[PDB]
Amino acid sequence: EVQLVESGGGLVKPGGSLKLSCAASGFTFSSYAMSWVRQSPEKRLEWVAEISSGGRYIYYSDTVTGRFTISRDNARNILHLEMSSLRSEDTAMYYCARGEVRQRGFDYWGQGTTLTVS
Amino acid sequence: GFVGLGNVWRFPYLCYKNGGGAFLIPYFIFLFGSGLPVFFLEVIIGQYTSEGGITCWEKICPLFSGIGYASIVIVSLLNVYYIVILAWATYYLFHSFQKDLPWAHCNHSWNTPQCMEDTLRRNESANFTSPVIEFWERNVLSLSSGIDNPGSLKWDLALCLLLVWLVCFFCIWKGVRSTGKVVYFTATFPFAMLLVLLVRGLTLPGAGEGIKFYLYPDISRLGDPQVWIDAGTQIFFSYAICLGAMTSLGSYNKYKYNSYRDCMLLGCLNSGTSFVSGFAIFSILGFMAQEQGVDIADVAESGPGLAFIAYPKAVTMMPLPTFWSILFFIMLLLLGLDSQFVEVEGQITSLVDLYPSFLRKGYRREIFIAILCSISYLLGLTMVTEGGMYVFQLFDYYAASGVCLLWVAFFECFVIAWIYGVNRFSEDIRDMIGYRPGPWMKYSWAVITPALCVGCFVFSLVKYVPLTYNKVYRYPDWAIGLGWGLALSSMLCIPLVIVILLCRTEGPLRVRIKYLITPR
Amino acid sequence: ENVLTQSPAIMSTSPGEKVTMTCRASSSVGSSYLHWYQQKSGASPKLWIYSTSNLASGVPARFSGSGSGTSYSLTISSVEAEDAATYYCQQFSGYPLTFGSGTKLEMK
Ligand SMILES: [Cl-]
Repeated sequence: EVQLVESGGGLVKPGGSLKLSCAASGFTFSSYAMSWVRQSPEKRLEWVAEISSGGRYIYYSDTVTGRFTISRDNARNILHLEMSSLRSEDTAMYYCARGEVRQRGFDYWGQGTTLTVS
Repeated sequence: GFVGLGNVWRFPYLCYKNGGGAFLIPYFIFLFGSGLPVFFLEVIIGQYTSEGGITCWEKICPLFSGIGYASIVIVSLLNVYYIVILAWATYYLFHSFQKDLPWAHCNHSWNTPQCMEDTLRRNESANFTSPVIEFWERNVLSLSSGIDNPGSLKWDLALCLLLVWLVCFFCIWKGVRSTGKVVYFTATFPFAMLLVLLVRGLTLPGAGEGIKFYLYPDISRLGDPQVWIDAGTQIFFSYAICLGAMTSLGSYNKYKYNSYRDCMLLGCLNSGTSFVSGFAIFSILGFMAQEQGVDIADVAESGPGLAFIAYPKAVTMMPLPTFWSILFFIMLLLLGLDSQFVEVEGQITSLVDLYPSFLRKGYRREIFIAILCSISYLLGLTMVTEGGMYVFQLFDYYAASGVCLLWVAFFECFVIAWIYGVNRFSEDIRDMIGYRPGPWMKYSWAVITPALCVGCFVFSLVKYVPLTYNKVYRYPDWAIGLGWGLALSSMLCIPLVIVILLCRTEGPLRVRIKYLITPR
Repeated sequence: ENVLTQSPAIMSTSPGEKVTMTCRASSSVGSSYLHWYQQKSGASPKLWIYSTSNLASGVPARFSGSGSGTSYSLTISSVEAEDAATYYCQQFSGYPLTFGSGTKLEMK
């Protein structure tokens, strides 16, 4: 059974850094592209970043195109999301979403970890 | 553009050469395990790397950049003998303007005293030869006794070859190709003509035995090495999928363009077209065997004249034969002219990509078209001689549809799967197509197509049988050597480039190998 | 970005009633790449309809999808109490992947 467990949720200062950690299980992590999707507190879903199956093709949203860093750990099945220059309008609810087939979408989502800006 | 002489001309005589029924089992085995995987493979390689030909194996394992040079050698030799096919079709088209077609009746100058018209042969019982074989072999071929007896350069075949090469010169870089007339013409006119010849052949009397010979296999024939390699290289021939043409096709595509459904549609349509043409021609051959009282496997040529025997013979047994002969040979010229425009455009494009600014665009590029067309003409003038069909059969078996095609397909699948990686390649495909390929494509590139190509390659050598033309003519050993030289000129483009690139790169062997198999 | 303007979020429909919701895209989606997700109250989103027509696993047959190119629609044949959630349409073809707005189905 596919289980995506997130971590690293906590309160950070503006302009700080945070390490998110989507620990996946139940499927081969090296064969599925993974994405981080955040949800604003007014309930607006926003795709943040996508990394490919081998970690070579990395895409970012226009909001976070120069200050977010998404990486995988294919040996132990953990997806990361490094952060820096974290501005005020980045408080959200961050999900890791498994989307490998572009025509199937994010078929498996993770559990909820909240990022708070104060 | 997946309809052509490789479907309506080559698959029928390769099926007839290999006993009919037993040809289809390696045909479908190579079509599913090998051919459509390599079709998707080169279309994806041409789409991923924005260029094509040689310099597309620069972001895919630069050590094995000799696959492009192998494709250039293959496309040059294919251009030569495929345009002499067009020369034969032009010779038949100019002979079609008569009311009575010359391959229909018996009283001419080229006919032997052993002639008899086809409908009269069943009344007389045995050393009696049909006028279609007689017209073919002693007016079109003007066939000699072997490749060691070239005879003389047959005139007006060289003029038909000059006509099709002038049409190629005046429509590739001195002109354009079909753009707006592709609807209702040159795209469905060959399919309409194949439909007409199919419904002619199936309604012929005695055509049930031809379909029985075409479909029901001979299991003892499957142990021949020639059947497997003929079927595999027929799949790789009609797809042109060791040629660089599909790699150049993928270069003129968008990055995130769905080229899986297009590839399987084109491949299944091409193989179905070959299957339908085989149904048509083998129904005609069953009718021919019924009429002449001879066996189905001995009624016509077991070589590349079967489309020039069975189809003209069915045109004779058709209402208003002259109109359908003119339309059929214009159809043959349209198919082969479109495919030759594609392949000569690909050869020219990849040759000026091989040497940028050594051939500047404009004045000196146009001179290069004339130079390459003249060289392919003088290499094509050894096929319009009296013993020119023997040279042609050597080319068709060896130059661009033999162990060279198996070698290039095996090396492409091996390089991708076991150096580039099926997982890395599937990541590229997922970034482009939208999904990574399934276990069929992955295990075909990893296992099935290398195993099939290597097994048929070694099986054609451990139980070696020499190449025979029309089941009776044994080739000389120098001719087998020349055909093997034609094959190895494509085959040795890969290890010579490997040795050259290892020589031109400094360091020890491991460092050179690591530098040349990591992509750029 | 390919901004997917979806139907207004606050829709209130009685149970058992055939409902529909639109998803207009600013660009043109290839209709095999637009998906629908059902996110419940306080829970994660899950894949609900993929390739604009097919049904994900665990999704009842009462859901259906239609549309192509620009306008895409999610249709429920009959609404039950387990269908009260927010639905996001999502193209997944163009590399700035965008979700739709809210479409929250509340009861009466
Ligand atoms: Cl074929």
